[PDB]
Amino acid sequence: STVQVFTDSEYQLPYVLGSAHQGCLPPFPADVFMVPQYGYLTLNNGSQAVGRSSFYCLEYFPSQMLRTGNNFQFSYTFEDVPFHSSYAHSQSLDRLMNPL
Amino acid sequence: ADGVGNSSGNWHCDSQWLGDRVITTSTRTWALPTYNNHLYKQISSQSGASNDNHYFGYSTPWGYFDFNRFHCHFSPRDWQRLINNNWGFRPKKLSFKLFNIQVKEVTQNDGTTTIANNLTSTVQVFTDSEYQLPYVLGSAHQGCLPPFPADVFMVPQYGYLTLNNGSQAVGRSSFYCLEYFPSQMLRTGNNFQFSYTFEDVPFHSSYAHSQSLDRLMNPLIDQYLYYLNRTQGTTSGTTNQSRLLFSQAGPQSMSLQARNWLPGPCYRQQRLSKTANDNNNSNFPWTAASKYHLNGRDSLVNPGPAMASHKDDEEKFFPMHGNLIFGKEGTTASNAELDNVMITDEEEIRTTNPVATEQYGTVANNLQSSNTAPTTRTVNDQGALPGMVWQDRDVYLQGPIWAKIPHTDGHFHPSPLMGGFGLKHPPPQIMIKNTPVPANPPTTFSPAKFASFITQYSTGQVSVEIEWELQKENSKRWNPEIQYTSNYNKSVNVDFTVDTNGVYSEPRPIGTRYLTRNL
Amino acid sequence: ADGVGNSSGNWHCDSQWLGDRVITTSTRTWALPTYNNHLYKQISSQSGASNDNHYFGYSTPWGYFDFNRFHCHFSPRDWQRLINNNWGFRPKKLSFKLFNIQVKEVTQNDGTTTIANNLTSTVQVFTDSEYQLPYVLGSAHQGCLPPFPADVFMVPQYGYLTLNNGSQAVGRSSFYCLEYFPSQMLRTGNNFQFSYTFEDVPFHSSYAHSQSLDRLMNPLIDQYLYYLNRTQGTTSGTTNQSRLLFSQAGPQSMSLQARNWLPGPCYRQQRLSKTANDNNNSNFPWTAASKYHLNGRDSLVNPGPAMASHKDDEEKFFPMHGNLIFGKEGTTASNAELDNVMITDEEEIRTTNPVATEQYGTVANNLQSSNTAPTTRTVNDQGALPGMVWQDRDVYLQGPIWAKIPHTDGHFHPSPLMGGFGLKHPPPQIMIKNTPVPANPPTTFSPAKFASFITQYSTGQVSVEIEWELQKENSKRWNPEIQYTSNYNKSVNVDFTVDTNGVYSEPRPIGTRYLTRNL
Amino acid sequence: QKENSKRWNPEIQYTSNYNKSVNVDFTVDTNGVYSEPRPIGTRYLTRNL
Amino acid sequence: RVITTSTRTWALPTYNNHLYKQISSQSGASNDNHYFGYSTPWGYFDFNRFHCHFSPRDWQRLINNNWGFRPKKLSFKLFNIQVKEVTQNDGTTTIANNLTSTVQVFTDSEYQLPYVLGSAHQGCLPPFPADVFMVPQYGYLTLNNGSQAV
Amino acid sequence: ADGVGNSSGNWHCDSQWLGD
Repeated sequence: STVQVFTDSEYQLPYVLGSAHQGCLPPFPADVFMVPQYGYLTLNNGSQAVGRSSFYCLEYFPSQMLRTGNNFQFSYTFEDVPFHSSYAHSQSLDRLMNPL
Repeated sequence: ADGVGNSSGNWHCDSQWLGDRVITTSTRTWALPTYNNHLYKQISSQSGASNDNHYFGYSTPWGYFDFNRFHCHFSPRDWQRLINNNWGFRPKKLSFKLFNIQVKEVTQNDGTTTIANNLTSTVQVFTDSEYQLPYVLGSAHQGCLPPFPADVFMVPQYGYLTLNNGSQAVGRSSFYCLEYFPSQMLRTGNNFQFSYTFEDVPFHSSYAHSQSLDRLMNPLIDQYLYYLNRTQGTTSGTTNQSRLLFSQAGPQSMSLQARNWLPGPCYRQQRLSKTANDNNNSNFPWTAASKYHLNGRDSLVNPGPAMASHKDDEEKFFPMHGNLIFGKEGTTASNAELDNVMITDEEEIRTTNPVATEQYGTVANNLQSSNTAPTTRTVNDQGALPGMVWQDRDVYLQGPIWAKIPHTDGHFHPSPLMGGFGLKHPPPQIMIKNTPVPANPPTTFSPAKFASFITQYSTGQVSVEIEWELQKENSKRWNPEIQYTSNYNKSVNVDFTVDTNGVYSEPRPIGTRYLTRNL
Repeated sequence: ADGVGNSSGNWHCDSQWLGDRVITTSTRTWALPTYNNHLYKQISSQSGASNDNHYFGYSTPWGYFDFNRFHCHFSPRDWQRLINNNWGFRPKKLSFKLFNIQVKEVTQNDGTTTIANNLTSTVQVFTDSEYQLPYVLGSAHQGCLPPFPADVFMVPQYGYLTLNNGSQAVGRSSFYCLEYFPSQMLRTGNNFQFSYTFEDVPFHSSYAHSQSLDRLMNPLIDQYLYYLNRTQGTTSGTTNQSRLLFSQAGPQSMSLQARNWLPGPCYRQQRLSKTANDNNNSNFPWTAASKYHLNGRDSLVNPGPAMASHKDDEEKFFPMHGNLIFGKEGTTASNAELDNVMITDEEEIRTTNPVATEQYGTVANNLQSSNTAPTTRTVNDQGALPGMVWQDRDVYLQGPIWAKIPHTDGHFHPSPLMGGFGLKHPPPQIMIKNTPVPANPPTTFSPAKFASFITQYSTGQVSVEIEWELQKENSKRWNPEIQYTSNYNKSVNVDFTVDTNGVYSEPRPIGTRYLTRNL
Repeated sequence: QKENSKRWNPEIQYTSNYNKSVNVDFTVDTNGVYSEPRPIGTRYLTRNL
Repeated sequence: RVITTSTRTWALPTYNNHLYKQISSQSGASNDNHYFGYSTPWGYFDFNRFHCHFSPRDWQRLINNNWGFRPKKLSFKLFNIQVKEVTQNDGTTTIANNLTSTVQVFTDSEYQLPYVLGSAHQGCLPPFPADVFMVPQYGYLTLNNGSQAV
Repeated sequence: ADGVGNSSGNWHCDSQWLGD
């Protein structure tokens, strides 16, 4: 039996990460975890849909099929992003002058 | 050529749009049982069946792979994109791959069933590239790569027919054993590849006509050729006596001009209103249907010649057995209702092809004179005359792609009457089969036929890829054009998607002819 | 590219006869007004017109140049020379030139009118080489380069039709703006050139047949194939009982032989005697005429298939709407007399093509037996059968030269039914127009459409040149042949010349088929 | 900028109504006056946020 | 990329009798509808509308297959220029050629004159190529303290 | 690309602190 795996490098499927959902690599390395299920939303007019709504079939993507013995690799480079400010301020906006 | 833990091939699918061609590839999962218990079986029609529904042939233990439908290759978005920007297209190249093959044994000891792996079992596969076995594709049969990539499908069984004199056979009949062909045997780890090139074929006309045969002239300038317009006398006192008079046809008398061409050939069919109560109250089909008979047995022309469905402002009448009818999702195959089917319309060819319900015209059939007045006759069946120009039947996202032109001495227009491209050497039929694995033999030798095999089936992945050439449109029309769109109105579910139960459906037929051209 | 006092191009005319080809060139003077006041106008048929005489389209401010007639290129002496020595011909190359262009302004202040030069005004001209605008040539319209070189002619106005549902239009209809094309603007001093090459086309058969289909055998030797010639008994006492008897067909029973080919397809038409009193006393045309209808509206087959006008020794009957009818000089275009027109005869094809007034033959239509005698039916409409051989319609000095084969999926015999050579890419349409010159604008800006132009027209010289290939005759006939000649008898005026009032006339039609060949 | 969308079902697009009409859209009338019947916007294809 | 080109015919009268005229709002107008500026004898060319460049078929083709677009390059040409003199002696009018008369044209490439385009004004190259159009007159506004100037 | 009795990849975990 095979297993299918693929990465959406062109950002065509809806991005459901970054919504504070459950199911990332447990904090303790010894814990065995469960792969969450995928799903997405689209435009809706009430409980129904509209013609502008989209349907995505994930079998319609080039994917790699791998058996026991094969493995999958992936590499990625982040783009330029500002440093996160891991510090507090020793001064204040309203008190930024000479006290003398 | 690998082991049991290495996968052969991958899942590709998707499609690529290049400058002048499009490469459409699709992968599916298939299952395959054993057919006829590894036996070739003779099949005759029946004892006491209808004369027309008679047949003799054989059924084999072999499956075959079918992908002769546009929806088994394209997708609704891809189809809409193709038809909304192109004046034509045709196939160029073909690639086929079978991989990730598993043979699974089945055991039954009680109400329950157990399935296990069988790594040493092979599978036979071969392609009839020399076109020696009968070609059963192109007959609008079931079982091609389901339109939705996620669907797992079943390999249909193979069978063929031969000459028959009633329910029996004749010495001229042929028997083909498919084990009598060089075939490739492959286990879990091996895979099968195949490549093919289509031959030259005319582009399919994916456009309508902005002009008409009968209106192809200048609406401002008279003709310089005279035509007889009156037989009586125009002057006073001669209105009751014969006198030939000739006029010139202009924009007003636009129906009496001279012309170069004639509309396509006709083969009249009966008409039906989409409203049940407006039709005759009888079971007229097969008793009032345009049918042709050969070798003493009848047959029905379902598609028939490419002819317009209805006139202008009709939108309610369709010919009986004159256009393709598709089924909606979850529809019974026997005696379905009118609202549960999908009747295709071929009105786009009203400009060139004659309407199917009406006639070709009238022809004089006597020698008029002083004593006898002229008499004409309506003609409903028309052959081919010089100067005839016509258009072919449109193809649809769910319709057939190609067919095999019969190897005969004569052809008139080898374009299939059901659909698209006719090919002398079409894509060959790939046949696949499970080799029989004997059960424990008797300890003492017996010459009897071995008829105790191990029950098992097979599954795998099949990839197809077709490269298609495209013809771009360069029209000088000023105003916008008509194109395919999705309705923006609110709906419970969107078109060409899955419902809450995960069943894929196709709501309407889609035809290619949307852009326009001048005659 | 010159000034106002330098002439562009010269007056060439004349023709050159080379070994295997003839170059025919002709120059004329043309005038051009402004059409529709520089406006595109929608044109619908009418409110309450006949259903068949319905049409929707547009009329533009553009003119176009027509030279699609033999008399607009050849001359009577050249035509007679061509047809009296050649077995065929076809076009090879084309050259077109516009020069000596003047734009003249017109002023009206009273009953008198004044015309002045306008050196700064341009003229637009362009050729539709990509065949995107509707092709209105080849519809036997008026306005090609008059047969006499000294005549000054007028550029016809351009207009086109589109799909119509009654008098209205449909969304599939197209609108073409001719200002939306790259066009060349030229003043007094500039000139326009154009060259074109015809595609491969069959030679036109400028000959008759010295043999016949039904008489193509040896008049001295019997056939070795037997044919049923008697069903009763020849011997005494058996003349009243059935007995099949077979004979061999020889020179005597020459109508019962075996043959290889059949006459061309037929489409019967009514017959008319040239004597008025011999015809029926009714207004039968359009009610007893062979007509074809499409999209629910009728239309008349004026030329129809190429079929012989009459039998031998008839010389008095012609089919209704079965041959081209030309007009004599100074003849009314509405209800002209029989003696004021010129009916062409196509008897030369009696050998191969069936006569138009009569039928194709008879076919058995029942199963004869002892109880029921055999019955046959006459067939007046015949399609295409294997082994059919026919001949095309002749062309005339005043007839059309070519036509545009419609861009469709199917064709049977693309030879136009009205005339000569059918071309997928015919000579493109050259369109010419006068640019609008505004009158004095208002001092205060106004966004309203500018509808106050200066009235003016244009004039110039147009040269055309076609190189034609010729097929020479090499016949083994001993006795002389039939050829075209001028009658030597005394006459007030000679044929194909000008009268005392300087009006050029054509007395009779001239056909190409004068030499002979064996089938 | 070309579109490369993974949407399965078809999309909404601009079209001309096929129904019969006295005059077609974006053309001249019998008096030779050009008219524009409706506004046309560019946004017809779709994308994910 | 797509290259869209269009040609039109234009007419041009004389504005303000070759005079620069000061224009104030009015005496007694609304406070909000106040303005001070000048009107010149100069025309200007406007093509700042899509229908003055594209066509319905081209527009539909562009919007049905693309996720975006933007302008890249521009070319502009004026030619076939005729200056015509007008004479009035009665109810009738006569128009004649004037070959020696010139026409002035210039482009404000340094952006020094006020920019009046982009205000949804009338007078760009009519949507139909066959239409002949009229060059609008130029004028501009400046600071005003009521109906007066500063 | 291996058989059924050969492991792909190993268990790495841990972290490395470099200069920057």
